[PDB]
Amino acid sequence: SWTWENGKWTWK
Repeated sequence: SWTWENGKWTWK
């Protein structure tokens, strides 16, 4: 899934 952080997406 994707990770939303402070207006930013992080893949993993």
